[PDB]
Amino acid sequence: MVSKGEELFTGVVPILVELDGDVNGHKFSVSGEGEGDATYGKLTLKFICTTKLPVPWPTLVTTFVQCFARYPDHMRQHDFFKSAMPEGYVQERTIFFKDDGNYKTRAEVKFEGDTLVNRIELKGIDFKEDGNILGHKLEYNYNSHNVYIMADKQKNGIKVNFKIRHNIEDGSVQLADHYQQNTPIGDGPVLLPDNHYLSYQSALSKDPNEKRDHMVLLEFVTAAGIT
Repeated sequence: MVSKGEELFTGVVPILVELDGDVNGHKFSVSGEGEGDATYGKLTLKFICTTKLPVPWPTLVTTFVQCFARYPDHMRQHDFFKSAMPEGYVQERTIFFKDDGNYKTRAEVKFEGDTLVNRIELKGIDFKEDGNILGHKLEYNYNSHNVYIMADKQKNGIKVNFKIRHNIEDGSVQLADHYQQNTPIGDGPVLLPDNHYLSYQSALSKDPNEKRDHMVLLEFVTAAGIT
């Protein structure tokens, strides 16, 4: 049978993203809009700096709706994210930039009418003024990564971890270690998964007609690791 959360994702769903950030006291806000098509694991989003970013756009990609991952039919019982909808879930991360600062993020992801909303607060501390982040030394591109998911029964949620490699302009790599937890907002049951991963690929681009600081993101996400 089709779960109620799952039914909410059978078509193209409009997405709204809102982020308030403060990194080493540099405050900024970003809004994003686009659509997600979970059947194909496809996200298309454009973000605009509303209130220039103090950090490189690529460092925000992971923060900027895992309910849009394509879960293969045979892994349907392991899709925590959709099972929490529409009431939603709270996602939390700490992102450790190697030899630099850290982001702590908290997002509430839920439906408001037909729109899937990702509302985020981000706090960055301990960054080096001359480092790859505040010094803007990261290339505008993105590698493919796997994201590893496991149940946290005691918390009625999941724990997730993965390592992002950001290409630096000198050919090197800035590592960003991600630690994540998700908890349902509702009091109802959710699907607690067996260990598995999401395979991501991402492409960053610019809108040639857009004069505001912005980022266009195309992302494909597919669950795997259970056969």
